[PDB]
Parts: sequence; C-alpha cells; structure tokens
Amino acid sequence: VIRSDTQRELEETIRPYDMGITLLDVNFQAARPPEEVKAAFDDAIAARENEQ
Amino acid sequence: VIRSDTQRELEETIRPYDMGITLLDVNFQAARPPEEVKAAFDDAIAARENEQ
Amino acid sequence: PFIETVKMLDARIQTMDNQADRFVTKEKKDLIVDSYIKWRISDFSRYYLATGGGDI
Repeated sequence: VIRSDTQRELEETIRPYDMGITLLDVNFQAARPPEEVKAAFDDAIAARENEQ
Repeated sequence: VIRSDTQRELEETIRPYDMGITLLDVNFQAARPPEEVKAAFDDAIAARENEQ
Repeated sequence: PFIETVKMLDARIQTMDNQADRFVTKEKKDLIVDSYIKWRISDFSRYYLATGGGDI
C-alpha cells in the first residue's frame, strides 16, 4: 500500500510544477531496522529456540 | 528420491533455455548433518553401545 | 561504408544473478536468499532505446 501511496503522492506533488518528467515505476528496495536494534530482533527468535 | 526430483526439476528448469546441454545422471553423494550437531549424532550411536 | 552504423543486440537468453540480501517476513523473521533471474530481449529496438546504448 505504500508503493501505491508514495507513487500517487509523489505524482500529486509534481502536478503543479508541470515538469515533463514521467514516472515509470516505484519499486521499494529495503526496510531493514536500525543496525543498533537489529541485535535484539534476532535474540527474540533465539529465545523461542532456547525455550524449545 | 532427492536425486530423481532434482534431476527432473533441473531438466524442466532448463527446457525454456533451449541450451544444448543434456543431463546424463544425477548421483547423490552425501546428506550428512551439520558439523555442529554431528557431535551429538555420533553420541546417539555411542549411547546405544553404552546402553548395551 | 562510414554512413551507416550497426548495433548488435544479442538474442540469446541473458542470466542475471542477485547477491545475498535480507528480507523481512510476516513475523519479522530475517532471511538470507540467494537468487538469480533469467530474461531475454523481446523488443531489440525498445530495449536498446530504454537501455540507451544497449548496455546489459
């Protein structure tokens, strides 16, 4: 739903401008969490394994 | 079955390509468990002898 | 000679490999996936135009 909204919103942002740039595709690449908190994210999974 | 499936899937995977490579044989070599758990896997067998 | 120039666009299937990358699942489980993609030039004119200079 974001790639749809951000693509639609970006187009609306450049409508008044009237520039001749045409949007072809909006392809989301990555959403990784901050590296500082990545450590805890993996530990939560390891805890499940430790529980078992 | 793993060699059979991998051989059949590999052929289906390269059918569209049209390459001139022909698969002759798929001979499975080994499926040994991870070295980290291999230690216990060996102990499990040694335990049988210890039990007896 | 010297007036016409020819651009050679390959019609053989191209193989594109993707390096290791991280993906987020529905349960926030980080995964490591190694994958490759295979494509072929369908419209040599358009591909050359879109990919200006016919660069793979």
